[PDB]
Amino acid sequence: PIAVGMIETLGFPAVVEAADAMVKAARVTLVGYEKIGSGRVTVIVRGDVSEVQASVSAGLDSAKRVAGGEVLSHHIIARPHENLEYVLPIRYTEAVEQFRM
Amino acid sequence: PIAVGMIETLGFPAVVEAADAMVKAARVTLVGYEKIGSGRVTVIVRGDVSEVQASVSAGLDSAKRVAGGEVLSHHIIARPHENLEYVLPIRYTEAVEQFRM
Amino acid sequence: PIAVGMIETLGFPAVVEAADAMVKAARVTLVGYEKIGSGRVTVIVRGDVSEVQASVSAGLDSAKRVAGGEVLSHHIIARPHENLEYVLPIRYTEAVEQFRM
Amino acid sequence: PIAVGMIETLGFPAVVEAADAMVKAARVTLVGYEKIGSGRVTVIVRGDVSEVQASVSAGLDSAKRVAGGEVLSHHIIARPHENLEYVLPIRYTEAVEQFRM
Amino acid sequence: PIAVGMIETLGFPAVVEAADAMVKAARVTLVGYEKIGSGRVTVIVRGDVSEVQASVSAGLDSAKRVAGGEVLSHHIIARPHENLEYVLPIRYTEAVEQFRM
Amino acid sequence: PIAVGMIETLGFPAVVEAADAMVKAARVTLVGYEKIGSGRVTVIVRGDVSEVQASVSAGLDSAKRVAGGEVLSHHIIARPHENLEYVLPIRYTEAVEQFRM
Repeated sequence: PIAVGMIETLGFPAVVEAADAMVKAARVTLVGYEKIGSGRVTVIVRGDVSEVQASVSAGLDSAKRVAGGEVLSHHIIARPHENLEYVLPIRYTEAVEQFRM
Repeated sequence: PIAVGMIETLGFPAVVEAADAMVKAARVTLVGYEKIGSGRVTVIVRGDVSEVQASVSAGLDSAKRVAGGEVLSHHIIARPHENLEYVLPIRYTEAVEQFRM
Repeated sequence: PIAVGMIETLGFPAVVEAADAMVKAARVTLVGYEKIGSGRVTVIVRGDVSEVQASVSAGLDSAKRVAGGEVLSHHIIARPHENLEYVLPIRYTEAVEQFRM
Repeated sequence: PIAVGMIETLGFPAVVEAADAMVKAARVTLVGYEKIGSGRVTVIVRGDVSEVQASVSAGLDSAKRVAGGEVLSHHIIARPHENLEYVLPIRYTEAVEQFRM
Repeated sequence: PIAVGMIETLGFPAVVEAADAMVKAARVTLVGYEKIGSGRVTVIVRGDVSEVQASVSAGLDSAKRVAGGEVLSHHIIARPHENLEYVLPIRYTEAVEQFRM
Repeated sequence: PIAVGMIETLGFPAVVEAADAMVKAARVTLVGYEKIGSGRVTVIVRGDVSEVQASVSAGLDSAKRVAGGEVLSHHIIARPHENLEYVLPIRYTEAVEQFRM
């Protein structure tokens, strides 16, 4: 029952700061980086919901301070249906298994 | 004769919530995630039409409450022509066979 | 010398409905789904010119009734040059031969 | 050294009409279809310069009559440097060799 | 080290003209064509800085004369750091070695 | 623990100049070039934080002087979490190892 947190920014430098602040703020794993066009990019973290809450809060705080930085949207899902794991890029991957809690 | 339900959002975090709420609300299978540019992303579910109708209703309800969320369009097709299955990314895939009802 | 009909929408769910209405309304084969960016997507049907004309008219009517539905452009070519078949994605493919008429 | 003709449209159905009108109007070969984002797509023809001029002129006339159709730009180069052949998608390919004049 | 020249236009027909004009005007090699979205495309030349200077001036002049033509930006770097050669698409490639000077 | 510097421009020629000025201004390695659409492109450097500061400052100064040049955003992270290395295109690669300090 692993939670998922997401921060979407306009521009790449701000999404890197969001990711960095998120994994430094709490026990979460950065598993994803998704581009959907219009300069909209999202970073996705997984972990226990309380950790994810703290991560996202810290990521939002730091991302908005980036020069030219813009946060567009953000969301947490405490208990994502496991169907999502097999369709959307929110899942752990072999390349980040070392960073799982 | 399996129905198809679709919710299109502006932004990725909102489309994840759309998918989550859809598959939790009724007996439907999330089979697809489609990017067409300009931040427009769609999630696609299959199931009996009445299930799909309930899922789409719940998905719209929750996606709109996502911070920075916006729903652009949505649609249900009760009985899609099977020609659509071989051209459009709405078909069941091997990766989600385990979630079929 | 088989005709080709095309409906371009802004948004994915309406293009799926466009495709559905087309192949249900008359004797045409859905052969293509083309993304050119910025939310612009086209579905492409082949068949006798009179069928194609019936399909497109229906597809336009149906797509516009989609919540958030929008049509950008549409066109029919009765006798497309065969040179187009080898450059533009309007040709029959193996995966839809079973739907040829 | 063979002339190159190009018509860029907003929307896909229009660019298909452009191509069709071009290869029907004179002795040219459709060799390329190029997407650069923003809904801008270009079709590219090769042939003798006076043929290319007649093809482009006809393509411009037909494409603009497409419902929802817009021509964005167009150009003819009578004698393109052969360096362009190896970098830009304007060259003949194996798939259209049967349509060389 | 070898200079690099760049012209970015809105629209594909205009970069083709920019490329053609550049390689005809001086001793430079066309090595690259780069799409970054929103219809922005750049053609890249390499050569002695004085040559590149002449190529770019000619490309700018000719590109702006293209029907629907628009130049968005352009730049010359006389002596690019070799690090750029291994990251950005400005380097000579096998396909254009025959055109080096 | 190696710092990361990022400059995002609107347009490609300007991002090339940014990279060039960056690696020439201090001891940093250009490791990445990232496109996220809508003409937004970012160049990424690694090095000691004081070096990255000097490079980014110099890249910003030079990029804004490019004809049609436009900087959208920029950021420095002195001590990026190692998790980001396996998700975001900010890491060293084989192709640039010879330029590591």
